[PDB]
Amino acid sequence: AILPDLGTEILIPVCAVIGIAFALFQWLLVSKVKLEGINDHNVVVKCAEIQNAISEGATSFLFTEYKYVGIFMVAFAILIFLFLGSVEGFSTSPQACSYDKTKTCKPALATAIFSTVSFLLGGVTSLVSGFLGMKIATYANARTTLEARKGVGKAFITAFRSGAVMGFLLAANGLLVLYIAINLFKIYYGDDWGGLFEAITGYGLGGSSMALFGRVGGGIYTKAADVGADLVGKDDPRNPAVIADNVGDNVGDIAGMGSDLFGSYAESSCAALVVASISSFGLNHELTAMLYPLIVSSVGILVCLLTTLFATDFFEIKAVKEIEPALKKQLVISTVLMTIGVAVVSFVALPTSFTIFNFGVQKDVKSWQLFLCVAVGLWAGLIIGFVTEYYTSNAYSPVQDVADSCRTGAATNVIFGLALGYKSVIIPIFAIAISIFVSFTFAAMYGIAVAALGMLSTIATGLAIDAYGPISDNAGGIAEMAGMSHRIRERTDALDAAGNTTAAIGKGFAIGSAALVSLALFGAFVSRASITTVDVLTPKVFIGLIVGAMLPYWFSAMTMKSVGSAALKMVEEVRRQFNTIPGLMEGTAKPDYATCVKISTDASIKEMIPPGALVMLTPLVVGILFGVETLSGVLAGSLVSGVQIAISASNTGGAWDNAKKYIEAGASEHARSLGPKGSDCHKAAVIGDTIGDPLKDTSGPSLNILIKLMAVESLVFAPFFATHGGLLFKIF
Amino acid sequence: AAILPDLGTEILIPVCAVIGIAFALFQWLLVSKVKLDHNVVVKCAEIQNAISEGATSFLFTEYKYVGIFMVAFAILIFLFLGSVEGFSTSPQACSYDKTKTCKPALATAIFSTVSFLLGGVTSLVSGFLGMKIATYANARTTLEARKGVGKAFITAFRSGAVMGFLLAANGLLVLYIAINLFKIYYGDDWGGLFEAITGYGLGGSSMALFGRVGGGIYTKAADVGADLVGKDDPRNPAVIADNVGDNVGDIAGMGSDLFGSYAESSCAALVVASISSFGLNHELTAMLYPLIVSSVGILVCLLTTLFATDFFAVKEIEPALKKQLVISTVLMTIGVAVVSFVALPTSFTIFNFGVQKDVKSWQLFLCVAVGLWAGLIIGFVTEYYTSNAYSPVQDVADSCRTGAATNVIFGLALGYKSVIIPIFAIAISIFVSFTFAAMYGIAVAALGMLSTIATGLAIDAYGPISDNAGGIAEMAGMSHRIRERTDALDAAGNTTAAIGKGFAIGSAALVSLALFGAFVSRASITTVDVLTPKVFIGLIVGAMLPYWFSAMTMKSVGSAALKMVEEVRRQFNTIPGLMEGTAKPDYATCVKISTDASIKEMIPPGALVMLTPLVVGILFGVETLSGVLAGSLVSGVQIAISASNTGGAWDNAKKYIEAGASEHARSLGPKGSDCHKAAVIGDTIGDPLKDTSGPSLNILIKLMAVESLVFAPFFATHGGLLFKIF
Ligand SMILES: [Mg+2]
Ligand SMILES: [Mg+2]
Ligand SMILES: [Mg+2]
Ligand SMILES: [Mg+2]
Repeated sequence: AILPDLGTEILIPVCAVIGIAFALFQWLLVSKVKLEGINDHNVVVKCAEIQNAISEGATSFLFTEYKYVGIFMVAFAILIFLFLGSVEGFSTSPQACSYDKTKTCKPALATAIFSTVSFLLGGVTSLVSGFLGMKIATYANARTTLEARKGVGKAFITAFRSGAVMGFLLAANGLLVLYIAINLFKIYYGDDWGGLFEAITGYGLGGSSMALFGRVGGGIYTKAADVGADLVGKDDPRNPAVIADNVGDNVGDIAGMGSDLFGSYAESSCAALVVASISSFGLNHELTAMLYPLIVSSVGILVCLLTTLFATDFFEIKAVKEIEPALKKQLVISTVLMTIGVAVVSFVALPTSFTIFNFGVQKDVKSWQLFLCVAVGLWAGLIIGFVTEYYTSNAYSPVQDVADSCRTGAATNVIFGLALGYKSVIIPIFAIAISIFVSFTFAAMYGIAVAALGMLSTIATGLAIDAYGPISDNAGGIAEMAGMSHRIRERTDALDAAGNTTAAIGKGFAIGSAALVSLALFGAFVSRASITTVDVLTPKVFIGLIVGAMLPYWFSAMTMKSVGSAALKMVEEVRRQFNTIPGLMEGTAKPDYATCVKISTDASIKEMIPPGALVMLTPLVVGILFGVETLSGVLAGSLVSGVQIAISASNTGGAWDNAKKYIEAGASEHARSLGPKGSDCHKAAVIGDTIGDPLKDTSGPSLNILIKLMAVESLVFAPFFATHGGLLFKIF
Repeated sequence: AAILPDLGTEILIPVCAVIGIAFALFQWLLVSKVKLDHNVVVKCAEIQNAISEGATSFLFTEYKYVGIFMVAFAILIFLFLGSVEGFSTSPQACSYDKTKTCKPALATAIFSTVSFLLGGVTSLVSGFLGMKIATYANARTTLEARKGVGKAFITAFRSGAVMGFLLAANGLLVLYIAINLFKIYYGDDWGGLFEAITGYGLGGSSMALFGRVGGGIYTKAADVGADLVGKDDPRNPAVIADNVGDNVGDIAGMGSDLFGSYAESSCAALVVASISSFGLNHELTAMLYPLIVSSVGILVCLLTTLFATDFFAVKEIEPALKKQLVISTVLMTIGVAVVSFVALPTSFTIFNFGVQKDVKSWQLFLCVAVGLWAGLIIGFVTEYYTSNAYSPVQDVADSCRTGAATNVIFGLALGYKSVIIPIFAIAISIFVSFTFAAMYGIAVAALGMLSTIATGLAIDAYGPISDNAGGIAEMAGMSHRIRERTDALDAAGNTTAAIGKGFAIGSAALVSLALFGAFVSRASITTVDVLTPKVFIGLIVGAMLPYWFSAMTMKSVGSAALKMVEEVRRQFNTIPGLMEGTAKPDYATCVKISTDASIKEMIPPGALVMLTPLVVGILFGVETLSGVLAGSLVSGVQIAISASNTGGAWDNAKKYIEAGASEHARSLGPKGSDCHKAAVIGDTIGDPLKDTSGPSLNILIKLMAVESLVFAPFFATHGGLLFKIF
């Protein structure tokens, strides 16, 4: 191809620098809004004091998280090393390659180390970019609320700039760190590109492993705090739970999504390299083709930068009616730009033809067909988000049909909205099915991997809009609580409901991008374990498959009780707060926020530990006791039945949110029809909302790690399961 | 070569069937000796008359469609199985043995159709007669509460045992009769004999699509027609229309479903074994081993039934039902040991995907046994998760002291965790079955679960009767002593019929798979690769179908309950005398509008189940349909268990508070408390999941297979019409 081995390695890390640079420019412009148009004073001081308490509890949350993360990340690094060393008997003797039997590779010990290096790198990059994101989110929240004094547009812009910092840091870092890791490892591995990219494969697992904390644990917290909206018998800052939630608004949708998307990005990029490593590109050693996934991802930053400027600088917002589109336009602009962008990348850095591995054979693949495989992914993303919009927006028919149920009952609001989520799934599945059936065809599993990266090429703006959402729930709450001009409070609540419609898409975007990555890994694991058939007939698989299909249902049952309990742990903790501290319950003194967070945040991560086991140990148990053939069936069942629950769950929970937020909004005859702000309908809608609060933000999103992480886990430990397979079959 | 000879089998079978029949007649007869101060006895009669006007309005408004469909689909089955051989009359070499000659393929097509019609006609009959004992014996329970608990409960449980035996014998007898009228043609073509007999299974499962989806939507469209504005009061026609509903759903629906589950597992045994030792050689009493296992079931359950009629407080009642189960499980292990001894050779071969595989008859006996003891374990694992008695429902009651949001969250939690142990129970059954026999094992082990279907159905059919007994008391304004007696049965009925809901879904996954394997055995596929996208897109979209099919049964029953509140305004506002006091509401009409509404709401989910084989099987291959049939199984079984158990809890949590019979139940439980209101918002969310969206779900799994088994030659012959074009 046209772009040379230099060209890739001088391009990649420019575009990641440009990314990080962009981000720090945007941060600098949000710093320009110091905490003339001040009107009046003392509400500014009141904002400040709420914004502080946000960080008190935010920076609390993180340190209580890390208290387990270091413990976990070492414990596992050991564990990953032992299990990867033991295939070779920790031999220092160069093994003949597990692909081209003839030529000689490095020892699977020296990958046991190099896997355990990248595992730290990844788990640190997920960590850091989420820290930086938590840090900007807590910065911008009041500096938006404030800029709402000046007007809707001027606020939005200095809120979506903030959200952009998160996307571009997260994406750029994940690209940069990976890019470095490849070049530092390529030093030791030399020409053994197969062996090299089996060790990069840990980076995928590292970010995903972390994602388990950020999205399952932090999820269990965020909605513990939200569902910690409990009397008998006192929404005031004087309730620390209230401000524990506004912290959560940031956690479950910045760290939460960010970790999952970083996960979904990284572990897709590894499954794309491990097929191409044992394909044409990696066999011949054609850097700018191995690293095509990165060339794709690196243009993606460049593209998304440009498309971000349409909503930041060229066009600018006037009316609130224009706001929810401006977000959605971004999505189309990028999708559209990226198709042109990745049309060039395909042209300029792939050879016209090559072979792509699958199950022994080298498949022939013309390089336009790889363009179709990212494109199909690119555009299924755009589709699957919009199908979602429809099912989870008060704009469209079906959310309003739910709102009309809460007239008749609270039992009806919930019934109609269970049914809504259930019916949501159809288009996202068929959409996936098509993106598979295109992709499996053109390239093989490398196509499916490419296609998952396809969904995630746009991942800066994709994140930015997801990141914009919780900034505006804080901006909202910082106005409510600081008690501001009803003019301002309307301008925030505008950004709020727009972000609400937007962050349902966000969950959608992810639950498909998962299934695509959790499939990419799955076959890239089969391609490690050297399986070539998986008979649903042969009972070794089927029993594993039916049990695999059950695991999300079980896993869910944990994440459900987890949040339900820990919210009751929050209630008991506020009861304490009032009944120990003096001047709260009176009103002289405030509560201790930091402690509300900590005491609740542990009780979450504790509650996370069993779900986390079921994710992490299912492969180790199944893979040891029964073969890789049986773990194969498990990983398939977890996939098929799991993605269903994930969609239906977080769509029902978005639907009910916006049904309640619709009644509240009163922006139609019908909304007003149901919607006195505390009406009989509003009760049955808001009963519905809190049931959704978990489904939306804890149970459904957690699900897309159970699929993802089980796969990278197995991919990594495929050697170990191959070398010590059915121990329960060895004895019998 | 089998001890009990081919005469001895054929003479034994329909004795048992008729012996069950004769026991059911005897049991209906004894429930007639209960003849129906004053003005309360006529109150009860006034209700019992009105129950029958509603139920018999429903059934007749359903059969408006059942005939219309059965004939239309009969057209369709013949035309499709015909076109396989070009509607040819000239006999064709046997697919099971290339040497010998089989009958012409439209001989199967005609004969499939005959058996399809029989099976529908038996499902229809067994449900019709089942109603006509529930409707009859509901008040005769309430009245007999005037003679205590154990004298009411007996004359209730009998009424359900009648239907359980009537159903059991009828299905066995009609299959048996069909086999001999069919052998009459096929002769030595035992493969092509039992190829037609499987229509019976498709017949029985289609009438479950009417019974427990249409009748499903109705049963809990009425129950959730419990709605203000404005106002148990019989001047509201929905109040009674539900007492018909409590009957229809768990009599006609559980009848039809477990008749279906039975038929299609027995058919799936027959097909497999027709191309194995037994049916290659032509050894009847070894082929018909399924039917011998069944027929002893009747006899074992007849004995056990008498433990809860002749041979033995309100605290005593729930055990009465849980013994009825354990008894006939312990009996039937001996019962089937006998059947396996006296009707099986030392050793044999079973067809799995080409190879005639070594199987020794004791290994076959372990297959019914491992199936038998799954079906015992699985429903006890239910009980634990759906009973006010045990811990996890008592947790859900403590939820409603906090939120009504919390009641539902911790219920959605409940059912989700519910699944784990039943899934291992089903999986452990699978691994042991496939080992010992192969596909025959699974199919036998599914019959192992349904070997106790006589008494199994009795406890499922006692349930709703004793809801009507609790409500016939309430509406007839009876003695408070009497109300605390009938409502005692009601509550143990709520436990028991929740167990039977897990029993059925247990059975289902097993039989769905017995069929799946048999569909692969007919289609001649040696593999089903999860790698090949032909199957993967199948598999993922199979997992999607139940979520779709739920969304429909859900919003069906949702708006259908709101159509029932619409119709109750019309009766109050058009009839002279109602709203005042003069004239009671027309019950026949309040069922009519609601029933059509339900069966019209049914028709699109009833379509999703029915076309999907056809569209997949035609457009794409039997490869793809193999994919789709494995996804819908593994996924839909989870959603099936999650629903009915999530619902079964919230009901029993409400019914715990209402009961108030322990200090903790008093703790939450003023009979309209802050808690009780949250607990009941639970129940009315659980009503569709209880008796509509979860129990229909198992017919999506079941019927998609039998339909696919029957049309598998047509799908091979004119298969991937899209793969073929490119
Ligand atoms: Mg909020
Ligand atoms: Mg909320
Ligand atoms: Mg009732
Ligand atoms: Mg009910």
